Amino acid sequence: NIPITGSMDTVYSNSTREEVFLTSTLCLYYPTEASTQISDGEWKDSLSQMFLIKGWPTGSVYFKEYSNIVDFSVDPQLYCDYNLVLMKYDQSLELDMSELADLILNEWLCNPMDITLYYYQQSGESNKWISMGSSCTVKVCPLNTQTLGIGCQTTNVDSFETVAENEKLAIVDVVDGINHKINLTTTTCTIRNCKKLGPRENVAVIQVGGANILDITADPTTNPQIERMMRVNWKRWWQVFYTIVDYINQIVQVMSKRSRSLNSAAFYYRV
Amino acid sequence: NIPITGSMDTVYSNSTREEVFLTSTLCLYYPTEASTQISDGEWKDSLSQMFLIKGWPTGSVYFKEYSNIVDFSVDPQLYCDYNLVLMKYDQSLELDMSELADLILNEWLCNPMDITLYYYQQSGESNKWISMGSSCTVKVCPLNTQTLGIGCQTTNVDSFETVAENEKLAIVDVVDGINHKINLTTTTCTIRNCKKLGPRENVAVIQVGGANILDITADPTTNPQIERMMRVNWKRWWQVFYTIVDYINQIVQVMSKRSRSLNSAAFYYRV
Amino acid sequence: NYGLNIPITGSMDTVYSNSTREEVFLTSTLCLYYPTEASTQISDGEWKDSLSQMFLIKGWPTGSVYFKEYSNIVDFSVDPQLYCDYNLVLMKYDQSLELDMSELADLILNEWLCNPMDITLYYYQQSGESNKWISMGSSCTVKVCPLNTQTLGIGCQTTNVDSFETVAENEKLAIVDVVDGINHKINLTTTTCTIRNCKKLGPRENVAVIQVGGANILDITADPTTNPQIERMMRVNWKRWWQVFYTIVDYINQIVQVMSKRSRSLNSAAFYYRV
Amino acid sequence: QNYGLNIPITGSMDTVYSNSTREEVFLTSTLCLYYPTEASTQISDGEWKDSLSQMFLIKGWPTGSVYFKEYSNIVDFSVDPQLYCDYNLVLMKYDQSLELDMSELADLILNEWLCNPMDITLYYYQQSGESNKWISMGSSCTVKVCPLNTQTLGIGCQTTNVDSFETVAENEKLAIVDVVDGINHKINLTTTTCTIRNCKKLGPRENVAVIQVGGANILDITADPTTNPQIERMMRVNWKRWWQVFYTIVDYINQIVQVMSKRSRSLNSAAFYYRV
Ligand SMILES: *[C@@H]1O[C@H](CO)[C@@H](O[C@@H]2O[C@H](CO)[C@@H](O[C@@H]3O[C@H](CO)[C@@H](O)[C@H](O)[C@@H]3O)[C@H](O)[C@H]2NC(C)=O)[C@H](O)[C@H]1NC(C)=O
Ligand SMILES: *[C@@H]1O[C@H](CO)[C@@H](O)[C@H](O)[C@H]1NC(C)=O
Ligand SMILES: *[C@@H]1O[C@H](CO)[C@@H](O)[C@H](O)[C@H]1NC(C)=O
Ligand SMILES: *[C@@H]1O[C@H](CO)[C@@H](O)[C@H](O)[C@H]1NC(C)=O
Ligand SMILES: *[C@@H]1O[C@H](CO)[C@@H](O)[C@H](O)[C@H]1NC(C)=O
Ligand SMILES: *[C@@H]1O[C@H](CO)[C@@H](O)[C@H](O)[C@H]1NC(C)=O
Ligand SMILES: *[C@@H]1O[C@H](CO)[C@@H](O)[C@H](O)[C@H]1NC(C)=O
Ligand SMILES: *[C@@H]1O[C@H](CO)[C@@H](O)[C@H](O)[C@H]1NC(C)=O
Ligand SMILES: [Ca+2]
Ligand SMILES: [Ca+2]
Ligand SMILES: [Ca+2]
Ligand SMILES: [Ca+2]
Ligand SMILES: [Ca+2]
Ligand SMILES: [Ca+2]
Ligand SMILES: [Ca+2]
Ligand SMILES: [Ca+2]
Ligand SMILES: [Ca+2]
Ligand SMILES: [Ca+2]
Ligand SMILES: [Ca+2]
Ligand SMILES: [Ca+2]
Ligand SMILES: [Ca+2]
Ligand SMILES: [Ca+2]
Ligand SMILES: [Ca+2]
Ligand SMILES: [Ca+2]
Repeated sequence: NIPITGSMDTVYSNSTREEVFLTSTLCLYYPTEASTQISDGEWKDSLSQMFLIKGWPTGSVYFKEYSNIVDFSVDPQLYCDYNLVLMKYDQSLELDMSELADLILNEWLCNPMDITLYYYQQSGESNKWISMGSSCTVKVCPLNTQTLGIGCQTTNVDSFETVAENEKLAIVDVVDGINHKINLTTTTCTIRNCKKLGPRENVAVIQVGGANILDITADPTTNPQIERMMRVNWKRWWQVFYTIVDYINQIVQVMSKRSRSLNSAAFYYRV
Repeated sequence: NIPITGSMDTVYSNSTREEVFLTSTLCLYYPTEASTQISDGEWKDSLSQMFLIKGWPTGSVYFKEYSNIVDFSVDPQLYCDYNLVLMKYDQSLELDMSELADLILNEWLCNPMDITLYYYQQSGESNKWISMGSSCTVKVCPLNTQTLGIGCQTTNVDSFETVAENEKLAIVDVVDGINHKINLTTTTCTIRNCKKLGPRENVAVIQVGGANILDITADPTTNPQIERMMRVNWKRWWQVFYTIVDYINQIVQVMSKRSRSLNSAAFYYRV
Repeated sequence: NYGLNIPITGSMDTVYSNSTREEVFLTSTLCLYYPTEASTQISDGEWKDSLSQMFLIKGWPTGSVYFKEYSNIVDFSVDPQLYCDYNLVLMKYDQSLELDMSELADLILNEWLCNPMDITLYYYQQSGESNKWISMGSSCTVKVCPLNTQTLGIGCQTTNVDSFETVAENEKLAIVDVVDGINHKINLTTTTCTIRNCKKLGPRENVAVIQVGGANILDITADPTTNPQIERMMRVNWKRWWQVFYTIVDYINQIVQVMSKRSRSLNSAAFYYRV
Repeated sequence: QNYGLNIPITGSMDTVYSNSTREEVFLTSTLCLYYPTEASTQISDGEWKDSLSQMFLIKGWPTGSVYFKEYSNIVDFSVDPQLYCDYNLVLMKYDQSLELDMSELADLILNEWLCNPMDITLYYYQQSGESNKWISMGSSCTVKVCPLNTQTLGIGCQTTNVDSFETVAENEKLAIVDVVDGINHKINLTTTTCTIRNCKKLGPRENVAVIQVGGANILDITADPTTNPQIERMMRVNWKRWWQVFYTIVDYINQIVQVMSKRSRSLNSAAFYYRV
């Protein structure tokens, strides 16, 4: 990063809202029960026409339905330029909802893990292991300096310490600085060693249900309410979508253009 | 575009080949008979590795099969950042190959036509009508200033002068200045009035078979040869792919990044 | 040691003059290479004598003109020996021979330096864009298997030749290119077909390839981007071999004016075998 | 690099060249031994190539830097002898009555010949001068020459009666035939099995050294009768055992290579004259 000098007297520039609405795309990820309750199917076209009033051209809005939160957690591709994630809260899904929110909101640099050969440590605070799949049950057996289990026997998977069971997505943090042996169902689930970089400006999460419960920061001490974790009450999905459409300017104002020299190619819905 | 002054003694910048290969995607479009002759199926991954040797990241190369030339001709969507189009020449497909090459190689600004109602002229030299679908059969009837057909009755479609039949794609040019009544088979084909902007520098077409026959310029007088219309003799598709991979530096150098502000969203494959 | 390091200073105003002499042969020699189709259609056998008699009036003394007769393009591609000084090669175009004609043209029109390749023992690479592998013989089936850095075949198992990848099958001549900098394990029928690691020096200009038939299809440069039109890549249009030979004889002064007797080699081979 | 031009080279005479030191040619070049098959038969072995390569390594030549190209016998090797190699040694075993065949083979592989083709059934030929010969190579060459006077009428021979021709060689796999320089000749030889080429002699070939293993000095390579030079590359050694001969060659290989030199035509310096 080179320095960029700037005066403190230059006049504020005009509003760039129209430029960004003409140049960018918005995409909404909502659960299937939304469409089920709406009981329609001209509704995507109607909402596109409705967005056109707020100033998003006809092709700018992309509605990507997903089955439900736990099933969408498994490797979410956010094919867009401004991402909204409607997220219906149900009791006992708190941790999984938080996991998904952390995953998409935060920028991660992930490396493959070969569970069958190497025992993996965690470098520090920012490192986690993310396991995604149809059913991930990661079991961890910590190891000594001589590679012998403590609280576990390295060859008896039954004595291992389970930290996730049958979960589509698990973000495990273990004690940093200790080698571990992992048992995860290699045919089903894929585990990656990831480091949390800064935040992802592209995505916003609209919790639809209950109290302020999302905790992106795995640290117990800090529980910061980030601006992109919006929340709203609901009884009717039509009311939720009308709320979003009416207040779309505020939402995209909260979000901001993504900035990262990525290396993994993937499909994007850009103009 | 505002003026851009420049000095004639600026030192040449360092090469950007590494940067562009690190921040772009190469985008191969090959016929299905290619893979059938290959008789393999790790070959996509193997070619990705052989591209990684040349410099591209592991996922930056995207392979897209297509059925055959006309079936690709209908709706060419180039879902990626540097497009190479392998194109096997066989006899009697000269004009459809040329039509496809022209359509992908030039930028078109274009909009629909409601054939059943209006009469349509053509603005000038750079204004064609592009018909795409399962089976296009344009049948045109020129009119007079009095709105009576010449060589054709305005009502009797049987007297209309057909200018293409049963083609998946047709880039039809008619006399520029005469109101034409069109019949086209609305079910299995759609016709859109299109105007030709500057070149689409993002694509490059590699004719695999025999001699130079592509004539993208519909004008008889001019038959220019463009750097992006490559031609390579062949007997084995493995040899074709190996030549392309080895000389990819030359190909991407010949090709340039796109420059056109689109008003439409689409699925690109970027990094 | 021809002192090929010091510059030669010319002058830009003096003069247009004559070339003195050179005493290694009484005069240059012209040298046709035609297919047997020509003889069969001509249906003669004093015709070489007649063609020599007609070159004599063009100004070529008797012993200077020689004729060579190859079976066809593929059978000439194997070890094309140019035993001679001004070589013309009449290549009758036929459909599906486009790549083979291009192979032969790229072979003879350019000056190759070839090393041996012991396929059974070692893997091989390609140093740069100018380095090809040239395989010749009665029948070549070059199956390659590229290996990663760890000497593990990618897309192929080095122990199973069936998984190897056939870049060219059953060819009399194959100028095969593979991705540069990657080791390859090669497999070809060593009894019948041999292979060589050949780098491309500059162009050879004894040879004029006269495509007798169709359109401009010769692509000597393996680069897909470039497709140059060399002056020696001639293309004439034909109905009858008498007309073809008569055109060559009539215009032979231009044919040799566009060539150079200098770039000639001791041995008649199409490459310099450097062991 | 200014190829294809004769441009003079000026050079100081009193230059120290204290940097100049011995060049280790063997670290890069490739030695290349040709021996008769009876050598192998007497040796009665089959890792002797390996043993000699190991001994060459101990002299200094890398493992892959020595080739052993067997040849059946002198006559069968004489036909189209192609020495595509970087330092050729040829162990010619001498037998009585093979004097001229050894001499002509040695001439062929010691002198660089520039060869034009010939069409015997179409043209008459005359040798330009001292440096020109006709090289006839094949399974069995039988050259019959009919000299022709100015009126194209044969002398000592009828132009049509091949039988009256004057045989200059018969049943020879190699024949460097020299005739009167300045006389047109009509040639006759068995075109299917033997080829003949009009060959000028350029300078010497320095890539090749010929160890005569047997008798006295008989190699008169110069077709002139007056001059009988002894080129240093025409080496000679007595013998009673092929193992002894091979050990001698391996022991003294450095001196042999000093006698030899890099092929002049092979270098880039000869790029546009007659490069090979
Ligand atoms: C982490 O722990 C699980 C729990 O055991 C491991 O599952 C085990 O996987 C192996 C290989 O897939 C199974 O081996 C099987 O053995 C039977 C006979 O014992 C044989 O018929 C099969 O062909 C196969 O070899 C093993 O049964 C299976 N264990 C259980 C309880 O089903 C898992 O492999 C561990 N993770 C890693 C990375 O090894
Ligand atoms: C910015 O806003 C002011 C006030 O509305 C307007 O006068 C000006 O033209 C705007 N800037 C541009 C570039 O249009
Ligand atoms: C500058 O160019 C040189 C080429 O010699 C290259 O090695 C170097 O990496 C380049 N530096 C940058 C920053 O691109
Ligand atoms: C074209 O003509 C056919 C036959 O008269 C008719 O069925 C079809 O509807 C016509 N299409 C249009 C667009 O007029
Ligand atoms: C050079 O060649 C031409 C060819 O016609 C000849 O007329 C001329 O006399 C020659 N030069 C000299 C100095 O004779
Ligand atoms: C080529 O492959 C065949 C099997 O198809 C094998 O028998 C042969 O030895 C291989 N050639 C070489 C030189 O290894
Ligand atoms: C050796 O030294 C001389 C002068 O001392 C110099 O001209 C020459 O270039 C040097 N050559 C080498 C190979 O060092
Ligand atoms: C050599 O002589 C024989 C004997 O008559 C003859 O048949 C043959 O044609 C002669 N060779 C040539 C090249 O004419
Ligand atoms: Ca335990
Ligand atoms: Ca979870
Ligand atoms: Ca941790
Ligand atoms: Ca927390
Ligand atoms: Ca078409
Ligand atoms: Ca009509
Ligand atoms: Ca027009
Ligand atoms: Ca044209
Ligand atoms: Ca394979
Ligand atoms: Ca071939
Ligand atoms: Ca190559
Ligand atoms: Ca080319
Ligand atoms: Ca003899
Ligand atoms: Ca006689
Ligand atoms: Ca003589
Ligand atoms: Ca003598």
